[PDB]
Amino acid sequence: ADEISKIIRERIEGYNREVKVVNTGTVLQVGDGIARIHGLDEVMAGELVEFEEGTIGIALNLESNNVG
Amino acid sequence: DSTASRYASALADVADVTGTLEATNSDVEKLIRIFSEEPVYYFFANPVISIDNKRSVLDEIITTSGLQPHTANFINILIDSERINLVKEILNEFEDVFNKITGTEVAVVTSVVKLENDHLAQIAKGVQKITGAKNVRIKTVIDPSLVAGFTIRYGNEGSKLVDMSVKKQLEEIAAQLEM
Repeated sequence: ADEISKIIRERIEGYNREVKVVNTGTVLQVGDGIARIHGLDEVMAGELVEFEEGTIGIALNLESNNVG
Repeated sequence: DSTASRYASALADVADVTGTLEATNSDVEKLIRIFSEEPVYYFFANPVISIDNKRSVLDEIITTSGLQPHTANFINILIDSERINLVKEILNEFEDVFNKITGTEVAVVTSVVKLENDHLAQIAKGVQKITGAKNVRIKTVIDPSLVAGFTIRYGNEGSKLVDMSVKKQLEEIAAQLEM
């Protein structure tokens, strides 16, 4: 019924597009020097990340959903 | 069991206690195509998205697709307790517990060419007497990978099998191999 609820579908797309920005993730969990990040689809293993306070991290664990 | 198994069984129980088995089957069949088409599935997943934004669109999908008030409750609970990332598995699992509650078996007939349905009803009657299916939901697919005839796959998934298309050349090559 999405072809009928095309307005709902476009609102779903608008909600989705805010989260899946390129080279941009969102902190899922953080503690004891480890952070789990949601996003960062185009990140290299061992790349550097920045945390909006200048804390730098290294993407060592690229899992299927999150990034350690 | 599993998360999909335990949630689909709970949905079938709450939909059987107040009989909506046709209504809940139609509702889960609509929900399977709703939650396919991966952008909306990603959207109800993607835990960064606010739960309120999920629930608004979920109520709107309830309105637009005319779902049952207890299946809508089930997906509200899948949003509440974060098992919505398994909703594809739960919806794919609901059909088996539904067939268990309705006493229906479903068994594929992989054939080569179509049938005149009389021998198909014969096969359905046979597979319902050997398994105790009060109404077997016999099915079939047109597949050229077969050689000659037909075969049945019934039981839990396809757990049992009798085959007369390729079994005869299999046993012939096995017998001439004598090893």
